[PDB]
This record gives sequence, C-alpha cells and structure tokens, in this order.
Amino acid sequence: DLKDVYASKVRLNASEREELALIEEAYDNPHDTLNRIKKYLLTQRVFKP
Amino acid sequence: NIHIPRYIRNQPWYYK
Amino acid sequence: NDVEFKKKIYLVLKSSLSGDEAAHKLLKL
Amino acid sequence: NEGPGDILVFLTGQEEIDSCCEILYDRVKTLGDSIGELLILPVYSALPSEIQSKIFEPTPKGSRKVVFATNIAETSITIDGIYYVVDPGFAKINIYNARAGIEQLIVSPISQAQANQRKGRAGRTGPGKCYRLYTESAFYNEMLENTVPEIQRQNLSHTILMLKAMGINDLLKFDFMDPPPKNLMLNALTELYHLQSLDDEGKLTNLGKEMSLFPMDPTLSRSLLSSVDNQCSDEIVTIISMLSVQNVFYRPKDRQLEADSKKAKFHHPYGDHLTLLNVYTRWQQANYSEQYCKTNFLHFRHLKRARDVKSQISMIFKKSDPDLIRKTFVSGFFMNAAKRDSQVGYKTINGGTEVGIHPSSSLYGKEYEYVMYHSIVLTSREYMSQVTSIEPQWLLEVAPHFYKSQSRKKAKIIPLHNKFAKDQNSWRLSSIRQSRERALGIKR
Amino acid sequence: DRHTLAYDRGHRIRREFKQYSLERNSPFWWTNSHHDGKLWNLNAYRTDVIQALGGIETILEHTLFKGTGFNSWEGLFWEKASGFEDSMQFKKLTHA
RNA sequence: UUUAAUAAAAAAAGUAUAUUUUUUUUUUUUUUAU
Ligand SMILES: [Mg+2]
Ligand SMILES: [Mg+2]
Repeated sequence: DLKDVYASKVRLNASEREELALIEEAYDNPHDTLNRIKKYLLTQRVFKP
Repeated sequence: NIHIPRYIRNQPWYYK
Repeated sequence: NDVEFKKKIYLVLKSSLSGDEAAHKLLKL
Repeated sequence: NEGPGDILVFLTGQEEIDSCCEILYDRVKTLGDSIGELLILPVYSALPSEIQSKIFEPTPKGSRKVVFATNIAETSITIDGIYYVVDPGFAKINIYNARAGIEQLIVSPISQAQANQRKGRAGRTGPGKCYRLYTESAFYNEMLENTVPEIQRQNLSHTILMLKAMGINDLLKFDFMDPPPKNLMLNALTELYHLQSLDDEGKLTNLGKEMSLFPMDPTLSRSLLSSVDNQCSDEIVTIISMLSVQNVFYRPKDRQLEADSKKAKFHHPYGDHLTLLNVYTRWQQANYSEQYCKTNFLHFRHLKRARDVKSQISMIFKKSDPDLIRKTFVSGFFMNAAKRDSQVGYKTINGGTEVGIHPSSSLYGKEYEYVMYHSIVLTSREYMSQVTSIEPQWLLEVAPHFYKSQSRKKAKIIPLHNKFAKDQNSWRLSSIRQSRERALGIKR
Repeated sequence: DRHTLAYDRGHRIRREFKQYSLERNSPFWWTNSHHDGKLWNLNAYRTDVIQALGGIETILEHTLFKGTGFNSWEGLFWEKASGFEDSMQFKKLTHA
C-alpha cells in the first residue's frame, strides 16, 4: 500500500524519490529492514515532525 | 487483426 | 427493414433509465 | 509383404507400447482388404498375469501374431514361433545421481550386446528376419561396445555394506572389473556413515554389524534396529514388507474410478505408509482371499510376496499407536525429508531440489509441511513416493548429528503481480531513471 | 496470489482511512480488486454507442478521414507513439 | 385522450503536478528390469 501511491506518476519530487528508494531497498534486503523494524518497535520513543 | 479493440470485433445481438 | 427496426427499438429501450420512460418513448412511437 | 512367423517388436515403455499397439490396431482396422490378421499382444513389467500370459498364444488363422514388448524379451523371456524381429535400439536405463539425491529413467541407445541378444531372439526356431533401423557402420560405431556395469549404474549403498562386513579395509582393495566413479561410492559410504551403521573410524559398529546382518535396505535395516529397540516391531516390519515389494495397486482403463474408490476406501490420512498397514491387515483379515484383492485390485503375486517377506523377516528375527510407528521410521529415513515451500511447493533438505507429490499417492490432495519420502524419480517432473507426514521434533530428536542465519539473509521478496503493468520492474526508481534517460535520448 | 492474500486482514478500513494521509484521493475507496473482484464491466457500452451514433460511416463522414486517403478505417488502430512531446516532457523546461 | 423546444462571439491578460476500471487459472495421475 506504500507502493500503490506511486504506480501512476513518473514526474517525482525529491521526497517521493526518497520514499521509492526506501521501498526498493526494503524489497531488496527484506530481512535486514525487517530486523530494523523490530529494533524501532522496541527502542524508539522520540519521533520526527 | 491484433490492433482493433474488442468493442468493435463484437457484433451486437440483432446482427446474429 | 427488420434489422434497422430492431436497432431502433433497442436504442429506445437502452437509453431511458426508468421503465416508465422507455414505455413513454415506445408508446410515443 | 513377407513370410509367415511371429513378430517381436522391441519397444521401451508401457505408454509407448500402448500407443504403438493402438496405432497398429487402427492401421489393422484401416487395412481391411487382403491383409493377414494381426493378433496383438503387449508385454510390460507390471502387467496382470492373466494378461501377461496371453503373449504365448497360438498364431491367427493363417495369419500373423505380434508381441509389442519391452526389453524383457532380451534375455529373460522365450516366446515360441518368433521368425520376425523389429528392433529400434532404445531402452530405459536407471541412472542414479547420488549428490542430487534422485534416480533418472533415461532413454539410452542399445549397445552391441543388447542388440545382439535382440537379433538372437529372432532365430529361436530357424531362419528368421532381424530388421534394425540403422546403417551397419552406424550400428557398429555409434553404439556402445559392451554392457555398462551395474556397479556404476545403480545405488551402491547396499553392496558397500556387504563388502564392509566382509572386512575389506580399502575400496580399491576389492578391485572390481568395472569400478564406479568414487564420487558415487564416496556418497554411498557417506550415506552409510550417516545411517549410524559405520563408525567414525571407518569400521562397522556392533549395531552396524547387526544391521548388515539384515537382507533389507540399510535405511530399512536401521528402522529394523529401531523397531527391535523400541518394541514396536511387527507393524514396522509389515510396512517394510510392503515396501520391498513392487507397488500393489492396479490402474485399469475400464475400472479406473472404482479402483480410485477402493484406494480412497483404503488410505489413512496420517500418511502413505499406514495405508500399507491397512492393506496388509485387510488381506490378513480376508485370510489371503482371491475375491477381496480381485475386487480391490491388489496384486496376488505382490501380496503373497509381501506375506512371504514378512514371514521371512519374522523367522530371521527368531534366530497400534501411529506415533511410535512414524518415529521408528524417522530413525531410518531422517535423510530423505522435505519442507513445504509456499511458492515452489517442496524443497529438499539436501540441496534444495524442487520435488512433487505423485497423484497416485494417498497424500496428493492433502498437504503437510514436513514430509519424508521413500523414493524419488527424475522424469519430466520430480516425484516423491511413499510420503508420510512428519514433525520437526522427531527429525531433531532422532538425528541431532546430521544437523541441529544465512538463508534468511540472502532471501528477497517481490510484490504482488498485476496484469495491467506489463513489466513488474517498472515501479522501481532504477526503471524510472532508465525510462527517463531513454526518452531524453542519452546513453550511458 | 491468494496464499499471501490470506494474511491481509482489516483492509476495508485501511483503504478507507487513506483520505487522512494521502492528498490525491481515490474514487473507489469501497472495493479492493484483489479481495473482491471486478464488480462492474462497461465493454458493451462502447459497442452500443457506435450503433447509437449510426456506425463508422456516419461517424467518419464528420471526420477528416476522407482527406487522408487511408484505404480502410481498420488502419486507424495502431500502437501510436507520441514522439516529440514524450521527449519534451522530461526536459528542464520553463513553467510557461 | 391531448399541447410547452435554452444556447450560438470578439479583444486583452492568464494556466503548474499525479490522478486510474481495462483481457482465464495454469492447476495433469508414466517410473527399465523380479
Ligand atoms: Mg502580463
Ligand atoms: Mg490583471
């Protein structure tokens, strides 16, 4: 559902290219990014704006 | 032909 | 004469989103 | 357009023999004018004995008889009246790839000796005819010289046990006439090492000697030692008796679905090995009758042989929880196991070979996650045979020495498939970059 | 791929709450094609409009097809590539 | 049994960006010799 937003457009501002790069990385090494999610669900308590 | 859509290849009922 | 008549009846029948409206058009014919 | 005499047509497989006999019968239905009658008889391996006996019939009324046969007419058969022979020069060889773990049934060209036996089968009466579709120089040069070895062909995991129990400390000390590649012999010795029959020093164990004393397969012999130790013997030995004999069920063309109903009446959903207990206990409850296994299509040759083997095993012993039975089989068959993968069906524990369940098995429509297979066949598709459900607790508690990440690290995932995208890599940022730089017309 | 969609639970509400976190909305917030199918089909509408307007003859007597000199109307249908504007939409290019 | 009928173009200055409804799944039952 994060990918589904970018199925349409080919003209992309830099924030969208950042999101697509993160999605493509998370598709390429899935165990590493899944381990990172497991770490953030345990020891992150201060978030960005 | 490959190019024509399927809304043209279809004959209606009353041409049958 | 038969095919073009079926086409006229079908196009009357196939607009007109109410049954009363198609009945109006066909009784107006 | 030739003289009278029976014909022997050298064919390869049962489907091939059936299709050639059907095409020849359709041709004999076509040639309905001034052609001699062609009595047809097919000869296959698992054919019924009443239908295997029909090949030795008399000739037709002033006409020809034809036996479409496999390689059984090479050396172990003798048909009367044979004056013609048509040999295509092909057979099926069983090539055992040990490191892959499977055995292939591959069509192989005939050597000089098998072609010689086929040409000699033409003349059991007198002056016959041998037609083999080959040039003479091609039949001399392209064909193999002598018979290929059985030591290099089949699995040597059984005979290595006997030559180890004889006491030969070295493999080349035996010095066979045609030795196999030592990859195959080393893999067979590796399997026999893993079966806990060979010690770490390279000598046979005491239980290794006791299992080499058995005539069955060495994995089956390990299961025999387990059934002796765990006191669950008789049902285990009954399944081993049903295993060592060829497949019991018969599949006709007229009564296929009724035979499917009899198989569905027999089989136990816990596994396939337990269905053999159901069949054996049904034949013993029927007191080895003829009507019961004649209706249920169980072969009487194979059933009487299973009775003889079970009695033989109990005699050489002399001098119903499913869980204990299945664990006793884990003790033998921990090596050949499978993990059910959702994308590609089934992976092997050794090497990751994409295998499959055969539809003739009990476990085809159903699925269990971890299963062990008795045998495996390389063909158009892999097929596992005699497949039972198993639990990974048993595969650990039996064999903590074969095993106890990296595959999790090397894995990848791909999104769900859509039809409308026409290339399921075009969502990527690399593909958007490439499409942009192609539309602009640059080139890197 | 149904065996990985056996695990997608809670999807009607997930699809509805995309209005609070996406600028470009979606009109079909109520159906989800993987879980629910194609609930509508409008292929026959395009056939009946061509009988409604009178056919390809009474459409093409309005158009400029007669001046082109194609042999047949069937050659109106191709995989037409845009060419210039496809090249030009990606360049560094002024607002105006 | 009878009756209701809108519109209709010149000049000047503009305009962001993605928006979509469209075609079946591929699932085959066969193992040489005892
Ligand atoms: Mg201005
Ligand atoms: Mg102004």
